[PDB]
Amino acid sequence: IVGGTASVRGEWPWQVTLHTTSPTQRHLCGGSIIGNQWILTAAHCFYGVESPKILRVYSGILNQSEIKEDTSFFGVQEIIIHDQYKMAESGYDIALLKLETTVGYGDSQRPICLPSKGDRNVIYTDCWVTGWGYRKLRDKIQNTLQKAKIPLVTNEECQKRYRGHKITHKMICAGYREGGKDACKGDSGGPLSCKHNEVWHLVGITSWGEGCAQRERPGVYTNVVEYVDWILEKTQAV
Ligand SMILES: COC(=O)Nc1ccc2c(c1)N[C@@H](C(=O)OC)CCCC[C@H](NC(=O)/C=C/c1cc(Cl)ccc1-n1cnnn1)c1ncc-2[nH]1
Repeated sequence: IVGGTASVRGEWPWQVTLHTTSPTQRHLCGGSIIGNQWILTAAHCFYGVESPKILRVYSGILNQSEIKEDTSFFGVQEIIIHDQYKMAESGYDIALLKLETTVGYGDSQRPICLPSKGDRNVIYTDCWVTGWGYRKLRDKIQNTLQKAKIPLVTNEECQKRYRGHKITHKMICAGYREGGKDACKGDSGGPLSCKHNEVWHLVGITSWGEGCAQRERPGVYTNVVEYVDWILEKTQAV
């Protein structure tokens, strides 16, 4: 996260750190708890990931230093990638992780509500992007979870900012015209969380951008409201 500040423990209890074991263990992506065995993240995170056996989901983490060999994690049973996904810049950048075991909810780890189909007609004015990603293009994974409040941008304005791309309504953008606050490398898959009528909603999944926090280059997020039926299809399968 660029232009952010340190989060407080338990502030974003749905935020997870997804680690990979190949070749050595490291943070791979962010993610969000959406159900007791479901993590919602970005499909692009799994580029070259051949098996779910190399993945480790850590919840209830403020600092990466809490993770050692003795730290408990959730194993991944299945990686579910939207089958229209080609690349982040083309959309459908959404994946589900089915956990091998159930998440026990508490003040340290709990689910974020998905947006309502009725909430498609709402204006969110309190949106935050979180993650352990870089503070600048050439940086390193941060120890402490960072947060940054960023305004949502209309599809029209975001299309103006990305000549040469097709910004669809399945994407949602967020950023300041002057830049300065944004997601960056290592933040992808994580949530764009918006508070509405005292309830937090998973409005976006950190996807892509041209550089980090640049003027007139908003961050592009998977517009979660447009995938509610897809998530329910995968998680409520008979
Ligand atoms: C010690 O641990 C370690 O250093 N881990 C680690 C470090 C960096 C990475 C990463 C893991 N993730 C990628 C990876 O592991 O590649 C091998 C996969 C995932 C590859 C893509 C990912 N994209 C983002 O995260 C966000 C982009 C993005 C999103 C918005 Cl909304 C706005 C601007 C953006 N940026 C434009 N340019 N940069 N950001 C990423 N790129 C490097 C990484 N992630």
